[PDB]
Amino acid sequence: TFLLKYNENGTITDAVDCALDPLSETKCTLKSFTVEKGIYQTSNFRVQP
Amino acid sequence: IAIPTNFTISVTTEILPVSMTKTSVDCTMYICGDSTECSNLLLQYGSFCTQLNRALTGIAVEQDKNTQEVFAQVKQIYKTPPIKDFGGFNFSQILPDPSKPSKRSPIEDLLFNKVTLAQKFNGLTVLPPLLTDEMIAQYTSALLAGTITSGWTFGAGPALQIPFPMQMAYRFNGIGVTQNVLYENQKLIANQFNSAIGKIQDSLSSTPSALGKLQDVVNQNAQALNTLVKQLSSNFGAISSVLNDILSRLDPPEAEVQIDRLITGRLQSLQTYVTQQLIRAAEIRASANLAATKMSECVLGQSKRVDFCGKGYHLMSFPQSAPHGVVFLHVTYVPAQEKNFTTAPAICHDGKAHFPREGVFVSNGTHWFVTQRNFYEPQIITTDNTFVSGNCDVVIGIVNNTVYDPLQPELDSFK
Amino acid sequence: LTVLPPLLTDEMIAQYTSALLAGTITSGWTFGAGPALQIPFPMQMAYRFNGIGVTQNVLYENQKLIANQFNSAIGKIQDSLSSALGKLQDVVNQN
Amino acid sequence: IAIPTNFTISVTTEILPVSMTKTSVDCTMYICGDSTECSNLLLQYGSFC
Amino acid sequence: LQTYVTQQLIRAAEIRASANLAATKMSECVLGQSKRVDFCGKGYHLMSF
Amino acid sequence: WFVTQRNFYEPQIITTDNTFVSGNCDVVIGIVNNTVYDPLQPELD
Amino acid sequence: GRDIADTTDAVRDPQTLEILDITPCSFGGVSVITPGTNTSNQVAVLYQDVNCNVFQTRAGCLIGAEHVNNSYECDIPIGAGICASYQTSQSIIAYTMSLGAENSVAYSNNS
Amino acid sequence: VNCTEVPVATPTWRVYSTGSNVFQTRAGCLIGAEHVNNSYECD
Ligand SMILES: *[C@@H]1O[C@H](CO)[C@@H](O[C@@H]2O[C@H](CO)[C@@H](O)[C@H](O)[C@H]2NC(C)=O)[C@H](O)[C@H]1NC(C)=O
Ligand SMILES: *[C@@H]1O[C@H](CO)[C@@H](O[C@@H]2O[C@H](CO)[C@@H](O)[C@H](O)[C@H]2NC(C)=O)[C@H](O)[C@H]1NC(C)=O
Ligand SMILES: *[C@@H]1O[C@H](CO)[C@@H](O[C@@H]2O[C@H](CO)[C@@H](O)[C@H](O)[C@H]2NC(C)=O)[C@H](O)[C@H]1NC(C)=O
Ligand SMILES: *[C@@H]1O[C@H](CO)[C@@H](O[C@@H]2O[C@H](CO)[C@@H](O)[C@H](O)[C@H]2NC(C)=O)[C@H](O)[C@H]1NC(C)=O
Ligand SMILES: *[C@@H]1O[C@H](CO)[C@@H](O)[C@H](O)[C@H]1NC(C)=O
Ligand SMILES: *[C@@H]1O[C@H](CO)[C@@H](O)[C@H](O)[C@H]1NC(C)=O
Ligand SMILES: *[C@@H]1O[C@H](CO)[C@@H](O)[C@H](O)[C@H]1NC(C)=O
Ligand SMILES: *[C@@H]1O[C@H](CO)[C@@H](O)[C@H](O)[C@H]1NC(C)=O
Ligand SMILES: *[C@@H]1O[C@H](CO)[C@@H](O)[C@H](O)[C@H]1NC(C)=O
Ligand SMILES: *[C@@H]1O[C@H](CO)[C@@H](O)[C@H](O)[C@H]1NC(C)=O
Ligand SMILES: *[C@@H]1O[C@H](CO)[C@@H](O)[C@H](O)[C@H]1NC(C)=O
Ligand SMILES: *[C@@H]1O[C@H](CO)[C@@H](O)[C@H](O)[C@H]1NC(C)=O
Ligand SMILES: *[C@@H]1O[C@H](CO)[C@@H](O)[C@H](O)[C@H]1NC(C)=O
Ligand SMILES: *[C@@H]1O[C@H](CO)[C@@H](O)[C@H](O)[C@H]1NC(C)=O
Ligand SMILES: *[C@@H]1O[C@H](CO)[C@@H](O)[C@H](O)[C@H]1NC(C)=O
Repeated sequence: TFLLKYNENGTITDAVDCALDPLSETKCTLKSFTVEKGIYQTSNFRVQP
Repeated sequence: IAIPTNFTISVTTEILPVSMTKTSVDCTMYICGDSTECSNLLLQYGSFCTQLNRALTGIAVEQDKNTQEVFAQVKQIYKTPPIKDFGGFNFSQILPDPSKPSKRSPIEDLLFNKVTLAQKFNGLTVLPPLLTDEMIAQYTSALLAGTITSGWTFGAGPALQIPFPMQMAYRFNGIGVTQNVLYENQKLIANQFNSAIGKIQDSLSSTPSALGKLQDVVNQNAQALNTLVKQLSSNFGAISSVLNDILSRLDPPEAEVQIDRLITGRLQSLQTYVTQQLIRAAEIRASANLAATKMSECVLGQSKRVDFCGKGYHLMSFPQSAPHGVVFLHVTYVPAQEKNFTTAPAICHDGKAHFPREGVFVSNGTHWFVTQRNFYEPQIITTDNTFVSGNCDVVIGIVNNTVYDPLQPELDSFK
Repeated sequence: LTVLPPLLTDEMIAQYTSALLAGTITSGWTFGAGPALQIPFPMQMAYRFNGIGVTQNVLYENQKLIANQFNSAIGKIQDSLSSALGKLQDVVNQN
Repeated sequence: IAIPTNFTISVTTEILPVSMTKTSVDCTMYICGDSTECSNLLLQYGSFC
Repeated sequence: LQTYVTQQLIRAAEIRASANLAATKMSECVLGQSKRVDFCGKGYHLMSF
Repeated sequence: WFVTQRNFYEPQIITTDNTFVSGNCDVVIGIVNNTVYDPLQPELD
Repeated sequence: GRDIADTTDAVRDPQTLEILDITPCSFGGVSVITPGTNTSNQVAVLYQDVNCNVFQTRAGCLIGAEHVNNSYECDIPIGAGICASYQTSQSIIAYTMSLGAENSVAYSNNS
Repeated sequence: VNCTEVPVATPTWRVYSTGSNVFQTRAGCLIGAEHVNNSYECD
């Protein structure tokens, strides 16, 4: 689940991977590249059987 | 005019719920129950899950904001002096008791043990409050020690010490009772105070309903949670109420419609829960804002707002923590033993109309006196004590009398 | 659907209001803090004038005038009241 | 400095709502009244009423 | 019906705020004399009925 | 000793014009034995 | 048997006829502590209600944040009186919140 | 509802519906409560 930042020129300039690391997980959750300081809830995990 | 000859110092409790449990539920689990073949379908309903989660998280952070605003009124925490000579006033019933593992006060302990709700379910969870009960107790102890040991100054600048009998003299003077009323009855005052304070504990032990305004809140939350989880038992017109049965008995192309019915029902139930929670959180926020206003304008000072701080003239209020709420012990000076005298608006001496400086004219049948308006303390009526304005002809209800000129005897003696 | 009656009938609410009003007239502000204690009304108005920072005499010296204004004002509002109550009409209309 | 020399005691109204009509509606008989067939179906939705 | 109940909850919350304001207004203006500026009518406050 | 207004330190000699009398020196707790200057005596002298 | 809902709390094994109880296995929400992308890029994860640098708290299992002894007026809230921040010296530290500086007012009956 | 049609609404429930003591008020009729000419605080 990639989040891609398009540009006014129409050309993709950068991308973020939803599962690369928790920071990128937030960046996907907020739907914004920049994440401000604080505590962020991202997902809910269950132990696989 | 009837004016008092005595007073009683009464402390009245006021409960205020300042926060509620920080519940959160992940829409995905509650609706789909970790059935990926059902989460895929739920994904077709849009951003409902995210919206509900956002609303619940907002309420959750707002609860901690409420507690912070209500309690953390002091930039620094004060420690009451080891020696407990407060001029006869006995605060042992509100101040923290070191004789227990928890740093609570006897009133706080009784208050906390009188409110009661480990249960875990699918999706539903409760987050701990930011300020643990120990920290809320520490804030309450800080405010309480500050108000005992530094008057109202600690709330509006640096903490300026002041002997407690003098602080209560100031608080008396703040309601129109001169200072000499307190000192000349200091011991009596103290006793009443002490008695009242002790009495409050028994009142909190009188009935289980004392903490009702808090209990209700808890109950309400519990009710909502119950009726949410119980809604998982309903099937909303499908052939079964459990997604596992649906997916084990029916193939995907056919089970899709039944899962659609279940998704719609579960989503509607959770939406109703979230909306009710938003209304309830707004109500609790209003209550917590009122609690913060009371803590600021009563504990940190002395209010002229007549019934803001219980019946009587407000003197001082000590806060106490309570599970998801605060309790104020509003101390109030209440007149009593009223005696009724004849009164006049102004006296006349040599045609000059003398009006009382700040008190009021009262006659014990024979000759007049000037007494402050809230405690019968007759003083000889003198030109120093009463000012002058106009003459006889204007005021109605005037009464002839002689106002002692304090300089007459010394003038005659020395000339 | 049904509408449950209010706990306090309009008569009981009017009785409460009359009690508050007579207490204010005949005891000033004392009935709201402790036991109600009488005080002649012009003296109570002197107390209140002192409250707003105008010395006692300024009332008595022209008490008559004060009273007249009061009376007139009260009359006026009745005539002004028979013009509004939009704050309550709005509630009932919304419901 | 400008000092007052006279007064004009004024009386002003202020209307305040205090309570609204206490309405109460049966959900069971509102969704479908005196029809057991629909009441049985409505019972499926659970504790909405 | 759910819509009606939710809207009634909102409206009753508004009316409850108004009733709390009326309660404090009666306490502070009627049972006493208030120093709050525009709380009890415009001008300096004497007494409310 | 001195008399000073609260919440700002402005000492003033204790005088009959800023203190009011009461009691008999036996009921109040914690009194002190200082004196009050009387403005009338210098005028008389 | 059953719990308050239709979810099964206990079951009898049809083979050995033995009683057993069922509990949903370890689960919970996950959050992350970040001091701001425009000031750093490390982050410390927090499992809300799971049992486990690594660190355990009444608010859950916090990893990636290093415990520190002392306390400061705290930046961001974790829970249960525990906060965290990128202060102190280049990583997230989770501590127990401080309320305020101690201030013993010098009180005496004639002062 | 009026006190006339109340009974239309086991033996104890029948008794309560019928009512050895019936009182009529603005909030409809009630059974099992004795009506007095005294007056106390709201309970
Ligand atoms: C004002 O009231 C207090 C009581 O509220 C009076 O003090 C009481 O005096 C009686 C006299 O026999 C004692 O038995 C009580 O124990 C006292 N009570 C307390 C709490 O001290 C006081 O005397 C009254 N003052 C005046 C001037 O009447
Ligand atoms: C202040 O109040 C406390 C009670 O809150 C008093 O301590 C009690 O005193 C009574 C009478 O001697 C004893 O029976 C109790 O055992 C004491 N403890 C408790 C917890 O009640 C105390 O004596 C009062 N005075 C001072 C100066 O502290
Ligand atoms: C009314 O107040 C006076 C106080 O002045 C009481 O005391 C008497 O006062 C008069 C003149 O002031 C003196 O001549 C008497 O000797 C005072 N009596 C006593 C016993 O000291 C007076 O008792 C009060 N009551 C009445 C009915 O006058
Ligand atoms: C109060 O004293 C005034 C002044 O002594 C009295 O007014 C006088 O009453 C006499 C009665 O014959 C008249 O002749 C005078 O003209 C009045 N005025 C003056 C300036 O002397 C008054 O009667 C006394 N009593 C009351 C109740 O006011
Ligand atoms: C990108 O933006 C610039 C802005 O001047 C423009 O000249 C250019 O044509 C745009 N597209 C590309 C491919 O450079
Ligand atoms: C005090 O009130 C009573 C009645 O309440 C009255 O009989 C008495 O005359 C009054 N006292 C005075 C001095 O007027
Ligand atoms: C009211 O009291 C005043 C006070 O002196 C008196 O002059 C007047 O006559 C009294 N009025 C009545 C009707 O008693
Ligand atoms: C104040 O206004 C009233 C109303 O017109 C008037 O009767 C009175 O004389 C005025 N006061 C003065 C001192 O002019
Ligand atoms: C203060 O306490 C001391 C005992 O340490 C005592 O001698 C003194 O009289 C007390 N004074 C006041 C005003 O409380
Ligand atoms: C104050 O002075 C009086 C008389 O001079 C004396 O009786 C009393 O003991 C003195 N008190 C103190 C504390 O010095
Ligand atoms: C079937 O199960 C029963 C119950 O444990 C056991 O006693 C029996 O031996 C089993 N038979 C076979 C063939 O596994
Ligand atoms: C579970 O929690 C308890 C209590 O905090 C602790 O003693 C135990 O070590 C924990 N177990 C695991 C596997 O985290
Ligand atoms: C405080 O510091 C000492 C020394 O490093 C350490 O042993 C102890 O565990 C620390 N306490 C806490 C609560 O972190
Ligand atoms: C109830 O029935 C009685 C008897 O006919 C009648 O007099 C009364 O008006 C009725 N009241 C209502 C509210 O219908
Ligand atoms: C109560 O008042 C009513 C008024 O109609 C009267 O009929 C009745 O006899 C009185 N007493 C009782 C016990 O109802």
